[PDB]
Amino acid sequence: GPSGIVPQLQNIVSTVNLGCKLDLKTIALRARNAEYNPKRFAAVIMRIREPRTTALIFSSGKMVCTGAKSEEQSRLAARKYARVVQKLGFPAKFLDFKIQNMVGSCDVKFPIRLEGLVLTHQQFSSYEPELFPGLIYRMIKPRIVLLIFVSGKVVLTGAKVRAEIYEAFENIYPILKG
Amino acid sequence: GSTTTYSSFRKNYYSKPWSNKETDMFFLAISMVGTDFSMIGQLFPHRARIEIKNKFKREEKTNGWRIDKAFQEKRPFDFDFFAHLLQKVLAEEEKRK
Amino acid sequence: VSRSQQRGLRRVRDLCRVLQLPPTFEDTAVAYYQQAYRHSGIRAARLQKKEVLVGCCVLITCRQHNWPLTMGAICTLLYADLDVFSSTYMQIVKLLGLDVPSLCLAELVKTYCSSFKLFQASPSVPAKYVEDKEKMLSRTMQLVELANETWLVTGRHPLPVITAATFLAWQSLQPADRLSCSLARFCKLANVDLPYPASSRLQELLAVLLRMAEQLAWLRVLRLDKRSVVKHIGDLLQHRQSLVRSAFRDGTAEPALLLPPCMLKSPKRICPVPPVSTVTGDENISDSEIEQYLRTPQEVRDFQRAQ
Repeated sequence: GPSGIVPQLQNIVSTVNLGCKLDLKTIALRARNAEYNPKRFAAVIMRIREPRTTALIFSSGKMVCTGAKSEEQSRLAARKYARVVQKLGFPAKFLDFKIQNMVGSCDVKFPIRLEGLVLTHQQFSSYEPELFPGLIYRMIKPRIVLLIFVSGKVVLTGAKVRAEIYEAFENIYPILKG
Repeated sequence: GSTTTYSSFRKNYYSKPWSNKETDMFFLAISMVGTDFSMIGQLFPHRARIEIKNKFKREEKTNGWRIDKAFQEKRPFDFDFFAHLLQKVLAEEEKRK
Repeated sequence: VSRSQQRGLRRVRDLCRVLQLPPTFEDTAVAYYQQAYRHSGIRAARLQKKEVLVGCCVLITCRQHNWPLTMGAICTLLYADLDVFSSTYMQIVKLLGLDVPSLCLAELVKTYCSSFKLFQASPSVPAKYVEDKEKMLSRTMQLVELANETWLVTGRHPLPVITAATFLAWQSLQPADRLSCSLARFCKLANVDLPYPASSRLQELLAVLLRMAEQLAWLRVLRLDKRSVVKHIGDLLQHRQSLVRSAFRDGTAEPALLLPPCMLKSPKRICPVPPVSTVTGDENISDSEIEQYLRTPQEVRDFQRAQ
């Protein structure tokens, strides 16, 4: 039944509303871990060491948290950025936290004939070796995008919950095997 | 002309490899500035903002312990001292190499 | 009816005529451009994207008929960078929900190798370097099939594989007089640009042919190397299917292991797994934990002075 292979989560993208307008000039100047160039990009780029993540803080009070390895780590990191903003004098709240994207990876430990997969599963496969070495597999159930490499290494992305990464990998494994 | 011309990407923009002491100096910038890469990119005259950010993201992977130490080890930010020290480090080490 | 659509459809037809494509191709490519234009995101796109789109529609048409047109050929004709072409091509394939067949290797071998100027003598092509076009194409195709069977094609740009195979076919057809000529010298006289990965494909193909040579007792005894194996390529290709199967442990009936070169690179570290952590996102956040991310009044003054 199961492959015995568990995809490892490599990246989580989450969003949260701090529920108040923010002065990014103030945040940039008074935080240590902030980067702000409004002429280049309209948001503050903030980093914390644990969980090792990056946040994009917008003047609207909305925030994007990237880089966490678990949904719990993404929430703890998002709460820490919210606490940094609060200490900077803003009445920040922690509203509508939501995981938006999850990236997983694994190795099936056998080589994959991408040129063969693009023939049997043409309607889901996009294999362009003139642009990229991996086959782009757009699974419909669950709606996950997989990057399949000749080495057997697989990248899974577009998931909202952990189970969608696992479901897509369990679906692709027999297709890749035989 | 031909209909079989080789397809290669051309928008590649070159960055010089980081000298062991140019790296030591990069970690000095995380101690003085923190993680504001544009300001650090101003401390390095021949390094762009992206070059600082990619260096940070490489060091983050391979030598995580050094990124964490340079940030926890806060240091007075002296722009002038960094400029003179960087000009000398990039000169002296290049000479000894 | 749109002025930019009429201009685009005219450009689609002009590109097909310049490429000397069969008459049925123009209509299919025009239909894709019209379909593309029904999306508001394409209608409001920059004129540069509408220029690349002309190429995407013609390339998709060629791919569906196994006409071996490369993205590099289209980029040259459209004065487009490959990454500029990549974003429009990937977008329109997703947008129109199209199944795009792969580049047809057998057809690319024929078109690309016919461009090699080695079929007539000239001041730059001496008599001993002149080869029969059909003999050359047939051996190059066999070497491309070998590279494909031994995992040298998958995920790589197909053209450098054909360059390495065409060179090896050419050398093996007259080994005594052509073994001194390098890949770079060969592409220069044939008047074909040398793709950088072609040298790597060559070395991989020679390594594969050497493993095969170990499966023939009368070749195994000659202790062949990447130079001495060239005169036996004809012999090796005569029994390529059989020799590949025998030389490699990995293969089904329905020390050497047939694997892609990126699996045998053998790095000292393979996928350093993220550490297992099951920490809840509900744990207390102390004031000291947060305060380390804040600048002191002195740090604010020292930053302000530096700005």
